[PDB]
Amino acid sequence: HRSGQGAFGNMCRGGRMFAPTKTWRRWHRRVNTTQKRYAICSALAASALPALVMSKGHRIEEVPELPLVVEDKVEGYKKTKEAVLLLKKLKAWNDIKKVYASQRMRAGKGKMRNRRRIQRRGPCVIYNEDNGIVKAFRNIPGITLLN
Amino acid sequence: TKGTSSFGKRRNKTHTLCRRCGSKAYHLQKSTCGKCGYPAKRKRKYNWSAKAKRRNTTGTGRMRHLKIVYRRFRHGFREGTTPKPK
Amino acid sequence: MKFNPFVTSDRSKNRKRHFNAPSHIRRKIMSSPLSKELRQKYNVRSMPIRKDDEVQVVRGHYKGQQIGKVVQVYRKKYVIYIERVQREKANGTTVHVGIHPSKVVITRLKLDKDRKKILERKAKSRQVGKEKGK
Amino acid sequence: APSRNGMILKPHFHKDWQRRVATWFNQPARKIRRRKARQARARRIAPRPAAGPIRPIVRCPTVRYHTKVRAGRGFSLEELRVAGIHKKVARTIGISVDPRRRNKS
Amino acid sequence: AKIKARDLRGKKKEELLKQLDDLKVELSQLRVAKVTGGAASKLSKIRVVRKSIARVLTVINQTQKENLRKFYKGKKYKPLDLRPKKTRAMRRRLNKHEESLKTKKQQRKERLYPLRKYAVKA
Amino acid sequence: NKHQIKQAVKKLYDIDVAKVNTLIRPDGEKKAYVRLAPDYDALDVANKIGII
Amino acid sequence: SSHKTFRIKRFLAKKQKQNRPIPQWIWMKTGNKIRYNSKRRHWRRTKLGL
RNA sequence: CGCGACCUCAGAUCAGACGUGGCGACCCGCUGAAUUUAAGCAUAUUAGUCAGCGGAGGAAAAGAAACUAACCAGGAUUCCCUCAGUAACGGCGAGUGAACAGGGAAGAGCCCAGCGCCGAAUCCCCGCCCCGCGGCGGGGCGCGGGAAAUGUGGCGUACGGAAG
RNA sequence: AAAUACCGGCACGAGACCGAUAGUCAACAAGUACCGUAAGGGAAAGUUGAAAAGAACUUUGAAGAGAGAGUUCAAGAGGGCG
RNA sequence: CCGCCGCAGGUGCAGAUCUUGGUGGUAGUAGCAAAUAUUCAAACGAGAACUUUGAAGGCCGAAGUGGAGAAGGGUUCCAUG
RNA sequence: CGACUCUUAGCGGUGGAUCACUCGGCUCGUGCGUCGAUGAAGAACGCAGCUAGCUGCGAGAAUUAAUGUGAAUUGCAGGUUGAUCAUCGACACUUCGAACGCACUUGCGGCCCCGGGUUCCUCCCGGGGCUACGCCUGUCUGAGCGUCGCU
Repeated sequence: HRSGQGAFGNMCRGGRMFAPTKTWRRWHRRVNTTQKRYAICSALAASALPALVMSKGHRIEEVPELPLVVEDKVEGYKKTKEAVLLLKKLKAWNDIKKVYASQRMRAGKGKMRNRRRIQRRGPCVIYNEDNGIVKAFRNIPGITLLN
Repeated sequence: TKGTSSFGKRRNKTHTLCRRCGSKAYHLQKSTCGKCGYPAKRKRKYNWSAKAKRRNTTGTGRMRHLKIVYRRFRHGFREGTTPKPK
Repeated sequence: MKFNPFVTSDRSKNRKRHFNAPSHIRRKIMSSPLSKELRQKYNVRSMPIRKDDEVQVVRGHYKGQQIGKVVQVYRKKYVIYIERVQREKANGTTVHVGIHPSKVVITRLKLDKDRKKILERKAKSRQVGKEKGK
Repeated sequence: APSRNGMILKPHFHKDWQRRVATWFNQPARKIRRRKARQARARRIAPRPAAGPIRPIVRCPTVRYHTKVRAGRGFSLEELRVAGIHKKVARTIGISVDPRRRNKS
Repeated sequence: AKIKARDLRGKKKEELLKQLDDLKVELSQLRVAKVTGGAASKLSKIRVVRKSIARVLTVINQTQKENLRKFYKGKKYKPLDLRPKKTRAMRRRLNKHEESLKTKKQQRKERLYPLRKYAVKA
Repeated sequence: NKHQIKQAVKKLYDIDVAKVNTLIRPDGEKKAYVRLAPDYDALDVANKIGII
Repeated sequence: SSHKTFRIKRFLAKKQKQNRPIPQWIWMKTGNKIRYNSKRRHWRRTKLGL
């Protein structure tokens, strides 16, 4: 069947694609350390003021304070039952229920490329010293730990 | 009289089956396999045919020894010992 | 998440491993839940399914309280055939209907010298995990 | 063909350069394997310094640099001699030794 | 009849040969019934008898070589069947004696100047 | 060989052979016509070996 | 021709044996993919090599 | 003529070992173009590159100065950063084009011949015994055989060495 | 020795990649069928249904084929059939 | 599977005697014309200008359209459906 | 009038696009880094009860022993003191191929030991083991108007 068809040239069935994609494309981008800290001090500063946080869609109309600076024995915890009960008492739970309710299926080829499900992003727990807080909090869908 | 008339006289085989490669490229007058070079000690290959090499390389046959080698490697070529009896 | 770098979460890989599993791994894949009476008795969640177990169907068209004895375990198909779960063909004769062992619950075990050692080993390793927890 | 006022360029890309492009996707795995081998050694030579032996003080040559000081290769034999260490004991108790170094000063 | 190997590994050298011959006879009788085209119960016994031949043969061979390679053990030169076949290059390497050899220069060096265990204070 | 056939049939059927004539078939398998010496009848032997 | 070698006759034997159609009990297996023998070779159409 | 010694050669299905061929992404040694660029073209460029030939290893090659420097001097090899599109080559056209210094990754050093002293103090192999070795090794035993003064081993090498 | 190189080989893990005229020539009995005296050249070709439950039986015809029944959520899914 | 805010590209076809596959008109058209020649009955059959049997009329005309081989082919040989 | 043709719409074809799927690729990274005269890679020929291809395997031939495992295999037959799977360290591994008695017909030799003809005693038959090149250490047998030695 192939005899006298048309082999190379982008237009042809078979044939290599136009400008075949290389692995020395510039994938990475480097940023100045001053700008990287300018951006982080503005990402922290916007977290404080509750008009910006509510406009992100975080459901925090029951949090007593916006900074929600919790006790230091949060870090000593060791069970997800302690971690959920803490979020219930601080009334941040209705953000986790919003993440549960967001848990849906992705649209397109992402599903066959090991990104089947999508969901929402939840409360961002910043700690000092890791004494089981990560082990306690990681099984709650939505929480990102940070140092 | 160079075409259809002159194809009537094609009744003498030049190439028979080679005894290394089994391919019908053993020239009878020359007595040399025009594929693998049979009377030559070394296998005939060239880098100008990357396709012809991958047709006849180490991963195209049975490999009845070289597959038990790969299996037997993973326990450091043990021999003589058996598993503990029942 | 899974944190082991030597276990895969790739869709295609897990699908291939499931469909190209050898018989002794298809055995384990084709485990069924034990009924609540048997769980409180033996302290075991599940068991691999066997030829002459008595079993209830839970899901699909043939569900109910009917305790049927298993009569074929088709590992190539990942299906099991039960006593009185059947279907009439055009030419009058009946055929058995393949149920996946997950949509099924063991109400009676086929107990041996070997299956009893699986039960005991499972129930034993259960409490050793339990006392590490509490 | 030149357009207007602009720098007159000579790109070194007349050879088969695409065959010999060396890409650095190794880098974070190369750093991890180095840090691995480093800690492995540091644990192996267990109470001995992690850096290894002591290097001597050495002036950089060439007027551009001779206001600086580096770590040298190893201690000269006439520095070991007047310090009173044997050249074959020095290396065994963790002192770098260079048999090539002269002492002008 | 299911003829195992555990029982065959405790019988005499003349018994196992007789058992192989009457099995070969038994197969030679079944293979006539296959060509006459009769009794499907006797087309199923062709595998059973062939594997029962393979079992009693591999028992003979294994008892013969375990006997030879024991008799040839306390001897420098043994046949190439009974010499160890690891890979070819792995047979060409030096012994655990020829590795552990070190010249009298080294043996005196590492007598005088061995490597010390030390620690620097900071 | 014909010699090995003529020894084999003699050993396997307690028989005597006039001559053996072999041809290799287009199947790639030999077929050996083993004629018996007149002390033995082919039809007498066919029954006891089990071909009829 | 009538005059043959041993190698050629073994070779032509293997090509005769290979040129049978598929069994009908293979079309009922659980991996039913093979419909018919796609490697049928007729004497007049395709000329076998040699 | 004859008979042993020695040297220079043959022949053996003699005893016991070893080499060949494959793969070839990476590595080492040779051989080695023309497309192309110079808006033509011959030197140049493509390029010590493709094709060809040989040889390997888990890496290979290199490596402990017949070095760099001209400093208040550095101190085996290899790799990265920079030196640097630089000094330099070039129908001085098109083009080509390193090194030292500096910061790190790693870091490791050694051995013969020769000169000389120790009675060849050295090595290989057969035969018997015992432990006991799926890397054929240790011990005893032999006026058992050979290698070797046309030089084996111990000491010892440019950072000095040896004897008293 | 170490630090360095690795589109071959054995084994793994991943991706802002492709989704059957794409991605390997090859998702299938692919270096297969087929072509060439030979060196060499070299394809096409994925999907019934949850489950074969793959249409007993009556009837027209020499038969392919129909007409009624029947299974199924569905044959407006009938074997190369989403 | 999609909207909004950012992000990234192998991102938009009428044409390239473009590539691959598919279908038209022409068209029920050109055609099925080299080497003398066919015919009557019967059989089998659901079905006969063409099969088979008989009878007739003919051709090849021993350098044959006859009987056997070599090379080449590789089961095309033979029986039954 | 109708036929014929044109346009549009419904249904039926022909054809297999679109959409959705994916045990396949492509790319990047990691650990390892192992062939062969003790017969490799590659070829050829065979092997299942019904078997063409694919796959697996070698006259013990879609597999034996062993170990782990614990009731299947399954298109149709047939018949727990371990069915079937995976593992694989014991045994096995036809003919070509570096390819090894000589040639590539599988054709013709030779040398020794067994067994049939016979109860080693010759031709014929069958079975077995040896019979390639280059080279290293030793051994045996020699060669030389090469250099000497002694009667």
